[PDB]
Amino acid sequence: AYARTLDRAVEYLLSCQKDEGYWWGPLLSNVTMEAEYVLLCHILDRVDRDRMEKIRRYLLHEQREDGTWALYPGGPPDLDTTIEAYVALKYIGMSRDEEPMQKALRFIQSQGGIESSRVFTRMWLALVGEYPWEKVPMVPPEIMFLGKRMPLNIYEFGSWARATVVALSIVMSRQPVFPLPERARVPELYETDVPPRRRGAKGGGGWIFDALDRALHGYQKLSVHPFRRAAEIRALDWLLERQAGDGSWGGIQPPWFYALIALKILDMTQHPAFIKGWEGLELYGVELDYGGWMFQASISPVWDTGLAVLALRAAGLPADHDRLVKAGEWLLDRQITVPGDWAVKRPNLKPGGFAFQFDNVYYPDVDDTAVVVWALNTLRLPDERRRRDAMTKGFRWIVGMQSSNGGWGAYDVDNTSDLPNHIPFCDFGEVTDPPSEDVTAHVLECFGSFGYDDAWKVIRRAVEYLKREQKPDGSWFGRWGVNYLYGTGAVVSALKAVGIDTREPYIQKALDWVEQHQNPDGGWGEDCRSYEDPAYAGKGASTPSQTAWALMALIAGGRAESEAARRGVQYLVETQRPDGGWDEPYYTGTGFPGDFYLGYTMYRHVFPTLALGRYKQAI
Amino acid sequence: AYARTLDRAVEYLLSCQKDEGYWWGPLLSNVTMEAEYVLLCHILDRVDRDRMEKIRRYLLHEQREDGTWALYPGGPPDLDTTIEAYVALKYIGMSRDEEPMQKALRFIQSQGGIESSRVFTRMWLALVGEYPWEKVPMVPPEIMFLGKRMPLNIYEFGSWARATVVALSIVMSRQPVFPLPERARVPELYETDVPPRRRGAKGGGGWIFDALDRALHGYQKLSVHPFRRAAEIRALDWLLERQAGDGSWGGIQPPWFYALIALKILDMTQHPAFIKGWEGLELYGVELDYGGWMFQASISPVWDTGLAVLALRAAGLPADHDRLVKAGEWLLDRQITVPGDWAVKRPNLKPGGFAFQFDNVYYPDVDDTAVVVWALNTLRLPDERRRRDAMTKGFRWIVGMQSSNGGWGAYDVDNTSDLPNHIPFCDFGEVTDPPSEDVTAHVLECFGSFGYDDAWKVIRRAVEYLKREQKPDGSWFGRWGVNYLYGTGAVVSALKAVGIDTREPYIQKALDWVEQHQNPDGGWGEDCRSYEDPAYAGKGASTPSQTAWALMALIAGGRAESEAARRGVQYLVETQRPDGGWDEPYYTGTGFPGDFYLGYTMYRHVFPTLALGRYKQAI
Ligand SMILES: C=CCN(C)CCCCCCOc1ccc(C(=O)c2ccc(Br)cc2)c(F)c1
Ligand SMILES: C=CCN(C)CCCCCCOc1ccc(C(=O)c2ccc(Br)cc2)c(F)c1
Ligand SMILES: CCCCCCCCOCCOCCOCCOCCO
Ligand SMILES: CCCCCCCCOCCOCCOCCOCCO
Repeated sequence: AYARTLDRAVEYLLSCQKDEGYWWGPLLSNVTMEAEYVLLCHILDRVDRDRMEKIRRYLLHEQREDGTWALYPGGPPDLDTTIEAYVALKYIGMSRDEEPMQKALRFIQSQGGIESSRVFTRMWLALVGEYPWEKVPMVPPEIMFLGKRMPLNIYEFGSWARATVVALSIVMSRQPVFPLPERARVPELYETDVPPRRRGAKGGGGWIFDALDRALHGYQKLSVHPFRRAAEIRALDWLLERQAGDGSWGGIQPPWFYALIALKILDMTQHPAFIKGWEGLELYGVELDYGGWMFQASISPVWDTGLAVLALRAAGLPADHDRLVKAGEWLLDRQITVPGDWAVKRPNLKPGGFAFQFDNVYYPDVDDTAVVVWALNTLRLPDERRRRDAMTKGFRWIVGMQSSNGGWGAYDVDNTSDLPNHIPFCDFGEVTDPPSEDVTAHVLECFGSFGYDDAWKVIRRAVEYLKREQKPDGSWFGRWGVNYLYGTGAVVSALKAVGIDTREPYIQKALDWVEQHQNPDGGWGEDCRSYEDPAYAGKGASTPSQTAWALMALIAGGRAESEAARRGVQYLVETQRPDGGWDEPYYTGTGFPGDFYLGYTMYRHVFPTLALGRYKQAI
Repeated sequence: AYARTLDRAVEYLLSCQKDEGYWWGPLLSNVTMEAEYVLLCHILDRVDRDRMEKIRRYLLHEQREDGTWALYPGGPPDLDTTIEAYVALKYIGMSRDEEPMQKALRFIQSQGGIESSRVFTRMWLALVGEYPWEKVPMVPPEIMFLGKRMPLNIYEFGSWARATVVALSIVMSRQPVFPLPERARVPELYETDVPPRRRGAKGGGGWIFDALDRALHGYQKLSVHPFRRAAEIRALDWLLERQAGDGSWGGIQPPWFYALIALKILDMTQHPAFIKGWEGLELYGVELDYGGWMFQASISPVWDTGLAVLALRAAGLPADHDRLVKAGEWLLDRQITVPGDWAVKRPNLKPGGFAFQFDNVYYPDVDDTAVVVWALNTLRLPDERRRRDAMTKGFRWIVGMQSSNGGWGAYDVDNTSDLPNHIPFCDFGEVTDPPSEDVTAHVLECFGSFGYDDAWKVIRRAVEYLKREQKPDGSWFGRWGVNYLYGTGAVVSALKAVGIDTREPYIQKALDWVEQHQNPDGGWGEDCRSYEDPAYAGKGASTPSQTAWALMALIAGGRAESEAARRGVQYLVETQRPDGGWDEPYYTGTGFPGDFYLGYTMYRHVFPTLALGRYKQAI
């Protein structure tokens, strides 16, 4: 039955594999990457008329009928995203008259205007002179002086937040202004009567910070700020020490962009670091077939290659398949062997993790390290010395990274401080990196491959953590993937692998939940709204990936030979394309709950395969 | 008569001009650059059989009958240069047996062996494990803590010294060892009965540092060195901050190589600085036509382009010559507009100097700045705006560099501390950058063209400086060019340009000295020995450059219509090659009096033209 689905899915995946032997699907986010790029180019005085044209095509193409832009496809209009897209276009050429510019302008107005957008948006606008700097939460160079164990030192923030904060402290330190030509000034972003509805600090504002901010803004005004020259040079130095191999910082868009702005502020355009940073940008860009161009928020090669392998194996290919080997060898050269920023909490831990992207040695993550190691543990390579070797370093590093509660975070250990969540500046997404159910589940499944189990103290501490986190309805939240369908699938699949008894009550209470959310069309789906309003948990249009996820939670808990189970397999079988692929016009990836969503291009192909591979196993 | 000669020299130079519009002659030094590269490659584990071949044919081709290598051509065998070339070869393939390995080994031994070589040589050997680290002068990371105004802080050393010291402090901090395979171990460098005759610190040993070093080597042995981790990172960051545009450090070989070694030590072979630093190396290499390969100690494009222009103008071509304009435009894009290290003594000085090489913004020198500005002054470029403007910026940067005595140094102001000259480590060449007669003369000659006479207090302070420095026999020492013939030509040619009276006594006492040293063959020549033993001042085989120098001192002081004057012009007119060029198998350039000599390829072509250009003027 489904067997021709598996055969077609396989050959397809294999067609996607690059030569070097890895898979790499583009990462989808939202138009702010491109809009901010347009502005970075203006700031760095490096505008390419031809590029802008491809950009403008994309920006419009992405705009909706109502004239707004959202975070995920089919999502509510977003103010920040639309403001930034609006200014981006008006600068590229569009006149505030044109139908498209018209619609958006009226939406931005209906919302209270520029005064209702996040810090980043008002800050970007501050940079081109269309918004007062005095009204932007202040982050000072001096933060560089807080020691390792101090409230708010840069190591209390999550990896991604950290590097951005440092880059910005230099920029906010000088509060520079790169004027836009009159042609693109956007005063009209203020023309509204609607009351400005401002978003506050992610975790609630303490009148303390509010005051501290006001304090910092006045201080900024003095004629002399002692040791500030130093604070800066401490930041710049922190920056130059980490710049990734591809010229980026952390392999993510934000700190990368800010770090480049920062060197321009510091008159260092002709310094190796600035040059590598500038030209490394091109690797993240993507030429869209319909004429546009988009910039990736980050890149997922290692991650794609990792899942790719596991799916093709669970799906059937021999552990020594000449094509799967190209991948194994490739993954081995990827392992990171030097102290990262994680070393600050675990100095006697031996380097051995992996990154999400190509070259990013200072920021390996537990999620990637686990999937890559586990994946290797399923292949038979030529240099069995290295495979054995690599797997252990990664493994010992994963265990070394386990946080206090028994679960794993993404980049750091016990990055659970609650302090950063209240600063005025922090009003967008997560800012700390605490342990999550999904990353933890992926670790356990990994250990479980090697056979470790409920008997080992490390694994019990974890399962205790998962048991305590389980939601009332027996579902598990999905931190890096949308959402409860993602998390529950991950946990139940893991708990099954670490020997736990699939019959337990809390486990059953979970599968019931999964069978209970199947759409009429057989498959499962969960809309990104499930982070905002609970009435959406497990509800949403069916997707090949989210179906595949619910399928694993069932196949894992024994219910493989079920109705909902066989009904779901039908969905994947029916909806597959003639080439073996799958379509998925929705986002199933999560950047930050409620604020940033991602589209993982390979999920639609890999997971359906991995689920079908495991179904063909239960038989 | 001479006109056909000049006419040909002019067209020859014009044929050497690269496309972009600049001239660039290879810089010749000695085989240590290549021998050290071979070792750098071993250390960094990046050996290319094919290069080692070219490097071997080259080292061999440079060895002499007696089986030794010298600093300059026709110079006395050099122990350091030979030891290093010996080890280089033995590593590439040569067996201690073969004729070359034999003759050199004998020389080496007859000198006391490895124990008689400079610090660098014993240090390089220490790095591959053929010499104890404990016996090498120690320079610690901690030197990084001495403040701006403290005995021995890194800013008391000259630009070139400084960067090397920083790079090394990190290396000496770890005292790493990269073992050579048994095949190349060189124990035989110790097998000698001759008493090891060690060279001491440049200015002299103080029993203090002699103690303090033992001090350090002792502290080096402890189990704990507080704040050293941070002393190191200071040196690391210091380096990351100043890395040149081409990935080098200071555009010179020493700090560049040591900085790379230092990064490797710190597992930073995955970092942007090191990558760019490593691939930058190819630009300095040179493919030799006989199948050899040599690495330049530094590169002189700006410098060549500068004189090139001045010679072609003094010779005749229109100040608006479409060919010189390509050069003018090029030189304008070269001007450095950011605070260098010189800013540490002159914070309110506006950047406007130029560098010796292509991209080296942190280290512009007065010599280049002066020649480039002046040469531009003799042109008419299509952008009288930028031309007028740069000259002014550079002018001021020159003016603001004028040291305490009125005379300029190369890279820094009053870099006259006498302290560094006594450290055990400093036993090779200069280590500070005090003002010299030649740089000062080139500055004066620059102002001169604008129209600035002896009225201006600026000028006078300088001329006072020169007058006081003049040697007993009316000659002027040559710091960056060999030697008294160089200096004296520079001075007298300058004093003439700043309005001074060519008839004065001290001036005449100079020209007489010129006339008095003319070699019978009509020209002038000065051997590099004139730095070691006074007998050679103004003595040595006649060269096209040195002749042209003595010719300017004469044309300047009125004696253009003289015997020695027309006799010298005869020499150039004749010795000139059929293509228009000139040959010059000797070095006329000075790296460090007595220790490091350079061969400026373009000197043989540019100066004879410039001297003939000025003779065709006095008529
Ligand atoms: C799925 C499994 C693999 N997993 C371990 C890696 C995937 C997560 C990393 C990719 C996301 O990268 C980011 C991250 C953030 C941002 C911010 O906007 C941000 C927001 C706030 C701040 Br403060 C700074 C930047 C961004 F733009 C991109
Ligand atoms: C005439 C034109 C203008 N003039 C100012 C520029 C020409 C001089 C710069 C070119 C030479 O550069 C150097 C310099 C040094 C060294 C050292 O060996 C050295 C030895 C000891 C130490 Br401690 C450090 C480096 C070197 F190898 C090369
Ligand atoms: C430079 C001192 C050598 C000691 C290195 C151990 C550093 C441990 O890492 C601490 C955490 O900071 C993250 C470092 O990654 C940055 C690279 O810095 C370069 C060499 O340390
Ligand atoms: C990085 C803080 C910005 C203040 C720097 C201006 C300091 C003036 O220079 C002092 C002398 O140090 C030499 C600097 O050249 C090195 C580059 O460092 C990067 C930016 O200054």
